[PDB]
Amino acid sequence: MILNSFDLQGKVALITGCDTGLGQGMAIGLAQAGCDIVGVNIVEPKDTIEKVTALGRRFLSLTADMSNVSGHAELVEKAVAEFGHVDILVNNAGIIRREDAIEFSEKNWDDVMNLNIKSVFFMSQTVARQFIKQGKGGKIINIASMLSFQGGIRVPSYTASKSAVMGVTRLMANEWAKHGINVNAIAPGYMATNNTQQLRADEERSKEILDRIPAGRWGLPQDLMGPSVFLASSASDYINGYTIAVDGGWLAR
Amino acid sequence: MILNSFDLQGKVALITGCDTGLGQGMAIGLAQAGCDIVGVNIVEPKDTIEKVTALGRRFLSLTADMSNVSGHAELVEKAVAEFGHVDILVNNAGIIRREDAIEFSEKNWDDVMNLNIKSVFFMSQTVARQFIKQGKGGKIINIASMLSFQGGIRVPSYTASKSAVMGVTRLMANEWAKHGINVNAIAPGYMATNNTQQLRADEERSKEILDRIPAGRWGLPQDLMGPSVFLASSASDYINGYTIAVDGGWLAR
Amino acid sequence: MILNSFDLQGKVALITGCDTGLGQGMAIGLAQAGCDIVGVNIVEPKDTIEKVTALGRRFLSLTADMSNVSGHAELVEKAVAEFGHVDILVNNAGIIRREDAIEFSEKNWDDVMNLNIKSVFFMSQTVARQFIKQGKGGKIINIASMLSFQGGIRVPSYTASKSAVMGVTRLMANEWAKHGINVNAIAPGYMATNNTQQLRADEERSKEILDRIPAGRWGLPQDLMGPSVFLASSASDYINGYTIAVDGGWLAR
Amino acid sequence: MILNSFDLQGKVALITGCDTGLGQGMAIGLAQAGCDIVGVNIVEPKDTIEKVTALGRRFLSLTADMSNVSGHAELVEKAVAEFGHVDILVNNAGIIRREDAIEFSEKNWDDVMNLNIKSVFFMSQTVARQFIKQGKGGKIINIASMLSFQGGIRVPSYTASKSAVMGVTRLMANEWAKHGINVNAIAPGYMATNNTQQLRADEERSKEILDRIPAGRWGLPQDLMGPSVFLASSASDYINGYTIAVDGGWLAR
Repeated sequence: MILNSFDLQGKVALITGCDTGLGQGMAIGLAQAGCDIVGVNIVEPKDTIEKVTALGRRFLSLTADMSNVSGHAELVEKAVAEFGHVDILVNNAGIIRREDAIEFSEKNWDDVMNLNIKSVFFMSQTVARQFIKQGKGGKIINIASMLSFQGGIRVPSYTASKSAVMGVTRLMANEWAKHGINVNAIAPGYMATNNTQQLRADEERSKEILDRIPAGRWGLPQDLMGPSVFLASSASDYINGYTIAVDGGWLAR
Repeated sequence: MILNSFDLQGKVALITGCDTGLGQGMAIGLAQAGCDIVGVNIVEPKDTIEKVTALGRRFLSLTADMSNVSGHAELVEKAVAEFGHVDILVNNAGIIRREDAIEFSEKNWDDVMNLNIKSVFFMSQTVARQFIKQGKGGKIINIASMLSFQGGIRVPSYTASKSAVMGVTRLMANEWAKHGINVNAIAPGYMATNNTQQLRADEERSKEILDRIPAGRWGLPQDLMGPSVFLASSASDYINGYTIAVDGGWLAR
Repeated sequence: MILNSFDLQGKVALITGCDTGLGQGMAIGLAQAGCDIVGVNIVEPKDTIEKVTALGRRFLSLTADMSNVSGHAELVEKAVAEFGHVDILVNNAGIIRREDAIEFSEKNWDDVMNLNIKSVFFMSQTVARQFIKQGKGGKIINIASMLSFQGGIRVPSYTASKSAVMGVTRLMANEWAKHGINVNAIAPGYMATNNTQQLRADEERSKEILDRIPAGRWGLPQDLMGPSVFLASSASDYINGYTIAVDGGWLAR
Repeated sequence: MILNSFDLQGKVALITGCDTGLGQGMAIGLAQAGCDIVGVNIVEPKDTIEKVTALGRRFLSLTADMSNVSGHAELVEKAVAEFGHVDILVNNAGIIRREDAIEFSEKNWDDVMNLNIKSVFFMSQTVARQFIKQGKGGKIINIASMLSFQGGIRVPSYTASKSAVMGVTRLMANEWAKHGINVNAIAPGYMATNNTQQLRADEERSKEILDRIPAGRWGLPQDLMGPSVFLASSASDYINGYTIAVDGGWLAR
């Protein structure tokens, strides 16, 4: 019965960057679907912990800098120690730096690439090793962007990193699908989170964007709950290496 | 609670081409999720009806040639009369004609285009009118192909029609998303149905294709149940105009 | 010496719809590169004839409705009787019909599809047969659109046809590369022609679109001269089945 | 007269990595079209220098590690001193590291990303600054890959970097089009160079890839001469932010 395929009871999901915004939404969604949650954040995600534990699920809160690739194994080991296994990885921890491309600093390049693509590859590798050890497959959900498809402006390292995310998602699937590992990505559209706060404070810019969203509204963290559960579940077993836009029709227009 | 967002109880899904293979799978999946089913087929979908009614769901079987666009309004009227509303359309009715491109007949062009793209647009229009009347949104799921992305050989009208499907899915979303109508597409990979019967019976070709599917297996009708329920449900509300490959990694490789 | 590769001395190019706008530009550019031209038009291309003749090149002006696929063989026969051979085809003849998708008529569907995709496939076939008879390969250049990539609004049959063009270009290359035939496409951006007459008049819409073209200007027929000569020449021999956007950065933004 | 638009007489082109294979091919093609050449290489490009000077063009041979981004400014300063201006940049310097994704080392990540994407961005930035100082626009040609579109296997940092190249090409076009700068990319297919030596030695794998190239042949450095001249010339002025596959139909199949 197909509805059972979406049920994540007994599963363990590790989500990086789930104190706020989109990551918090995905953590709560996965928990509502039955997952126990391992968070990796720079600060204790108090609100997310409250919401997850209110569902009767467990939350293991790890505090770490995801850009430090030497630390990833330890994060996964803690998760495996508590729950016995890790089944789902959501590589949501990311940053953005805005600066004219002609002036763009090496720091704004390195900081963004280090987190948005390098740490994503290496955390995926770390968790995939654990999936292979367990022998029961696994799910990796990367977070792409509209700037995986379009160039944008003033964010060269962001566009580079997010375009790279879409590419490496393909390669990871190619190599690991044979182990029952599904590596896919979600490309959120224009979502009303802290990352579009400047844009939305400008009435004229805000309307310019909104009028180009067919759905006629901004995305919210809630909009990623269903897509993330879907991609984390057996309901999407023959989807692999693919980026799904959750954009209210942005790319369609 | 997100699992409720996948639940299609109380919904009515109209699926064209559901006597066999992929269409049969999607109809059964939708029924398993709670949908009553309206079928449109050239012949009685006897097995599909048995399976749907075994779930305790209703099945209205309409017999018609989907290529006859003047007949669509009546099909939808009959669906609406029987159930009170139609909530989901799956445009699966399709054919393929194989012939060297240099020799390709006008018949093998027209027959494929009339069904695979023309009737898809006009049936979508017909149902969209009903969605707008009802005022509770709606879902359209078109069926794309790997040949929406790649050219293939000996099937010009199929490649044309399925590439067109991907495009027109975008435009339908652009115009109708404001009414809470989601128009998306599923692009199946190489699936174990009658359409690949000759390919799968040739062990050389078969192995050559399988070796380029990361999943290392053919797709099955059951692999479309989850994705179709997802795209027919509230769990995908902010996905619009988009084509999701269900291909075992084919496009990623 | 690489500049010799762009030289089309002694070539014969058949361009459909070259009385004005983009088709006129491409015909003139092909003529400047050394081509004699065969035009196929609904109205006599008087201006194009003058400009091609002024270069010292020959222009055979054929008059026909390109949607009539039964007439294609004759058109190529006429070209071969006059010039002895055909080396290059540009499938530029096309139309657009604007009407709300929910209201879209069968007429506005059929008229656009018959010309923009059906006649393109069948003319390509007809010329390909001639290329094969001659035994020295050939070039086909189809005309895609930004609406091969994006959905747009109020033009379902145009989006369908132009998306189909991009796809069928791939299949033609796959099947006919073995006959030494290159089949590629040009996707013009927003070009200043009769098509964008409404848009460019509307001052508010015009500014809104121009501000989203990185080049900051509308495209011109002149902008397709270089690209069409490139794709018609030996300088692009290892490009096949591919669509090249000539769009001032539209898709990049 | 359109053939004059391909002529690069009086132009200066800086090509990184042009001692062998594809980079050599593009340097020679640009020189054949009229360009004086500035090379940046690890080793002295003896054969390339001989071939460029034999055409009667100048070759300034600079020796540097392109990954050292602090060194870029001086490289461009020397080019500007020696020729008075730089008009064209080809970012060809790159590497590849093959290792199973599950074992992939940090070194094999960093070395590839540092050269293939980081240095490409910063060298582009460095030259763009000079294009702006000069006030006469400029051309940048980046080198993408089939692995900008597909995932491949055992080369996660290569796929990441080349996917990033395709993305950042879009952003560079968006931001720098206002300075009269075109930024585009060439995606070579499977080319017979050092980089495909092993593949082409193994006759089983060699044939099966060859069978999936519609052209029926490996690409060669000479295949990039025409497309690079085209993208370096006024003939491609309304092309910006776009990637052109030179792949014998690989992506089409």
